[PDB]
Amino acid sequence: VKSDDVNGRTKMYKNIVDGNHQMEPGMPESFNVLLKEIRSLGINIELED
Amino acid sequence: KPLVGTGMERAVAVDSGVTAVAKRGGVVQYVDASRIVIKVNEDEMYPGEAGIDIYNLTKYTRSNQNTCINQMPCVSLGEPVERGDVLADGPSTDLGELALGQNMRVAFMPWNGYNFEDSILVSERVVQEDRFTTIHIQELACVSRDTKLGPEEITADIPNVGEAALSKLDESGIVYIGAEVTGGDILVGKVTPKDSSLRVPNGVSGTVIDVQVFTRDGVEKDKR
Amino acid sequence: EIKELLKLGDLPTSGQIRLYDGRTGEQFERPVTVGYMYMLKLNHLVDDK
Amino acid sequence: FLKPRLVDIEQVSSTHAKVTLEPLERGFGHTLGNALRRILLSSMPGCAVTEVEIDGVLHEYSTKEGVQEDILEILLNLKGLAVRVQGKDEVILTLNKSGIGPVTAADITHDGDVEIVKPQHVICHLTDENASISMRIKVQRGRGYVPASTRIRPIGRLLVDACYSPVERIAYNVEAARVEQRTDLDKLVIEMETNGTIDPEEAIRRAATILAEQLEAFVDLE
Amino acid sequence: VTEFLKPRLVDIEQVSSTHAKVTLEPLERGFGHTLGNALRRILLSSMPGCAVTEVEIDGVLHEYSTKEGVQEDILEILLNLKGLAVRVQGKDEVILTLNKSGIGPVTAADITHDGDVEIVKPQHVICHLTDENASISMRIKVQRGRGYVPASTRRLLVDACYSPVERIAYNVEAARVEQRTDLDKLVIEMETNGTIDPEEAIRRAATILAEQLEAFVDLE
Amino acid sequence: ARVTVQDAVEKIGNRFDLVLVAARRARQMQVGGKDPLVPEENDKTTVIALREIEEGLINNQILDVRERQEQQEQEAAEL
Amino acid sequence: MIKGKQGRFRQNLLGKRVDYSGRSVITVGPYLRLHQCGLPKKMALELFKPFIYGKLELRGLATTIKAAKKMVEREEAVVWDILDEVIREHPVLLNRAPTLHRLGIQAFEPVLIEGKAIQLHPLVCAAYNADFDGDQMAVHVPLTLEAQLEARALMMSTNNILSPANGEPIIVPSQDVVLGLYYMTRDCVNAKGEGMVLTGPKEAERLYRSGLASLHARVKVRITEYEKDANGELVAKTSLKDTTVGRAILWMIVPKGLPYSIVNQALGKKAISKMLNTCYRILGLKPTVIFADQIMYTGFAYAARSGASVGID
RNA sequence: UGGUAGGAGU
Ligand SMILES: [Mg+2]
Repeated sequence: VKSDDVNGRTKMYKNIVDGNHQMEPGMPESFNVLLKEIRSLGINIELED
Repeated sequence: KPLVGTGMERAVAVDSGVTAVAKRGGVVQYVDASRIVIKVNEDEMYPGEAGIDIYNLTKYTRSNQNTCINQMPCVSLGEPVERGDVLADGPSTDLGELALGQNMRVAFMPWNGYNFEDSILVSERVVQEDRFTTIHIQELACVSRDTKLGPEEITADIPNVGEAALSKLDESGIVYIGAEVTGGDILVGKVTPKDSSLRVPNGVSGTVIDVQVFTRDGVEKDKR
Repeated sequence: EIKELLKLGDLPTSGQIRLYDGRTGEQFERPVTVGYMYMLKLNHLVDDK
Repeated sequence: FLKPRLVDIEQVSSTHAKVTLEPLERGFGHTLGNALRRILLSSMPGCAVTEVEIDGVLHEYSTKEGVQEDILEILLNLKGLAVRVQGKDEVILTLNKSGIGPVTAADITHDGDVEIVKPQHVICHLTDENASISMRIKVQRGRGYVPASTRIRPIGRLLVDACYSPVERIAYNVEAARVEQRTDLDKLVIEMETNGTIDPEEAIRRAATILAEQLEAFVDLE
Repeated sequence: VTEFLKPRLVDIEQVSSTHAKVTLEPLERGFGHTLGNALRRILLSSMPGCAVTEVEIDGVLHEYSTKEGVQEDILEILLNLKGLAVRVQGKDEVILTLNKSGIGPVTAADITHDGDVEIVKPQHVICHLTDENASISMRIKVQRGRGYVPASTRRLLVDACYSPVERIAYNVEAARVEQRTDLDKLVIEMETNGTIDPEEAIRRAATILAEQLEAFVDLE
Repeated sequence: ARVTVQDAVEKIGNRFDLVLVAARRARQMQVGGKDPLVPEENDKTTVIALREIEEGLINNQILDVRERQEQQEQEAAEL
Repeated sequence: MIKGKQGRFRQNLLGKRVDYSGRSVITVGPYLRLHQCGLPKKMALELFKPFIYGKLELRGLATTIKAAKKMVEREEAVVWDILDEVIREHPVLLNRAPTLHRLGIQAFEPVLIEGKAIQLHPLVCAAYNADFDGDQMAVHVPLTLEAQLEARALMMSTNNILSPANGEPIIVPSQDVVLGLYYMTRDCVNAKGEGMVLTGPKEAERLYRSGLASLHARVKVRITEYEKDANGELVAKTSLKDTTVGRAILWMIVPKGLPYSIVNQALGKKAISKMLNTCYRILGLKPTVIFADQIMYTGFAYAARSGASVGID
């Protein structure tokens, strides 16, 4: 929430000013960047469910 | 000057370029906070086109570490000087001796834990007489870049800002010399076609000593 | 030589003076060293940190 | 309890004075001495300089032509100028001088209510007789130390640090005093070091008045 | 410029009947320390009060000895009498006598009433009598004084404690006001023997200190 | 201005689910319209919930039964 | 750009930079309690900005976010009163540049101070390995309610008494407090007030303060000592003891459970550590924290009063 | 701006 989750960042900032102190975890953007970097070498990365 | 020192401080002070040392001795014809003029003695005075050498002191100028460099005349009017004596004191020198800091009364005792491990407790008298105040010179540069949609101009009128900001600026969009600026205050116009004006960074509050303008050969010159 | 120089002035040879507390006003025991020391101010300012 | 009375205001110099208190019970001497010293070094009315304007200069980091000393050094010299105003809490002092020679504080144009304790104080030196200097000195009444940063308009005005404090060194001793036959009577002498602006006896009276006023906080009137 | 900040009894908290804690509104920088130290010195050094100074017992004639049937040592007897707190009206010198026999603690109320003198805590224990047939006949003499007078400076001699105050501790910590960032808050502790309440002790000390400055404050 | 947690830890020994239950209770106070049980004195919801947990009137089972009562009230208002 | 220290895995995935963080030089504050820490007013204003905005919107001084932002930038009078409410009970995480211990990062309850330096508790600095010589420490603000509860329950300095490496206590009087305690708890062959018999510790303090008796004079003081012989109950034991004035004065701050034998000795650093460990074993945590604060204050005060100094003689 | 060194602090 303080580093990479841009949606988490804006939601946390909006929550704080409203008196709420919740938190949406989300996914860091650094991890997605790493996923794309590894996919760029012909290695298949997938967050399989 | 240090009350107790090794004794070579004079050598390291004169051997650096900070202090102005008289190359030819004589008498001090004219002294001033900006320059010193020495009347050379006849014996040391060359026969052909004999004259008097002029020492121009460098006043407050920014150093590499953003500290002030200034020369203080340590000689009076009419005081004789010889070859090799220091005429002006550079930064952190006193009468030709390397004066790095200040000497003050010191007591070695614990005091209510305020000097716990390496902390130091300083009397308010030290602050009151301004004996540890240091000058700091900063350099802020603005460039009139040639971006698309028309060149960027340095002009006074800044859209969508208060007149108070323009009050400090002159009619040419440059800050007056000697203005007590503070963090965020506009220093130049720097209006871009479409706003982005160079301003004092936050936490900085000091008078503007001088402004230097470099202009490309061929373009017009603003009134400032 | 330092002791002789101190005796040249009107100072104790041991180099320690009895100091009085500033606020309480009661003199400290164990005479405390007092003297003049050359102190420097380093470039590690605090408003820059 | 015997009441202390002030008996001697003996002065050994213009800036040095010793004030003695003859009658004092045992234990009261040190208490009164310490309280008086703290309340004298802490809070006393002063008349230090606050503002200065020089016609030629704009900012205090510049150098005036024909003046031996830098403008910052001139301001630092002015900071130590000791002056007392007996009628007003605000005054404007004008200094005008021309020709070769040191510019002492005696050259300041003076009014009836403004006097200089030590005219020998030097401000700056003029090296060229053609050059001339002019100042407008602004003097205010205050107490404590008020830095120039915490003031809360024109370019010409130069701000100096203000330290309104006439006293700079207070020392006291408690000695045995012989009154009639009873012993334990103590004599308290207080040695003062002012800049000449504030009288010693008046300083003691003001300090004791402040101490008595502050004592009324946790006690009913007495 | 002569105006100064004035606190008004921001908190006078009573831990018990004989113990209190006093707090003050923001004081100017450095006034907390001087006020606290002045009150401390006045209370510990110069406060009128009455206490036992010497005691004569017919049973024991030496400082170190033994009394039959008394589990308390002779030294402990002096401490118990010294801890006794008594207030006397008018007369500056009065002698108190106490005789008792039988098993049971010799409480403070056991002493003869002796008219004007009052004992703050009658439950105070002086000594214990182990034997029913054992008896104690002791005579104490008290007088009004000022401050603590040790026995060394001074027939059994017991160091007197004239001042009603047992413990004084002043603490100063920073306080915040909108106009002035650096100010002082004075916290004064109090431990009196019970004859005079802590608030009255502080009032009397302040009155003494302000009375000592009457001559200085002239035409003010 | 609570300084210790040990007394509240004695109620819930793990001291790890203490954080969870106290966070749930404080979320109930500060997000919903729920008013604290223990009297409040210009304190943050953190310390208010911790002081309730200390007094023994708040537990995981107590919160569960309270939530069940609120669920029953909500379903009752439906019909 | 994947492998190595400069790669994503080490630099960005495990080393994310965090908002709501600040850095400043540290300095010692002896006024602080164990759980507190200094914090500059400007640093606190910058870190807690969204909370200030929310409080301004709730109170109603600022209608919109832009108005609140302008008001905060103006640092008006009302902003400081709002700030005092926000940071009233909000812990802040403090850590040193090298973080070796689990205790390298700890949570404190902040107090607003003037200046640009973070005031740190003297006893805490032992675990941080701080030296107060240009040392720097970064602060972090836990935002979410779970994070605040978590910091209060686990990371607060009052909780970290014993190091995880070994059972020995991690807070201990170190440099000046131990010197003051050693100076106070010492005996001189001949001193002012020797041979006196005193009623109790309060009398010893009164005698030392008035100057009638020295801090090292051997005397006989009646001491009320409590021993928990019964399970959960304390029985008082009063007796005359041959101790100095300084030991009697120090006995006042000692809790009820501890015996008197600990104070009677010379009280070196090992003795102080043993006394703190004994308090932790017997009376739990809260009395140990109060005792540590009292020990630090008393040691600092009496070390200052001692006037110990080093000289060439 | 961003990548490199360069020196320094703990
Ligand atoms: Mg360090």
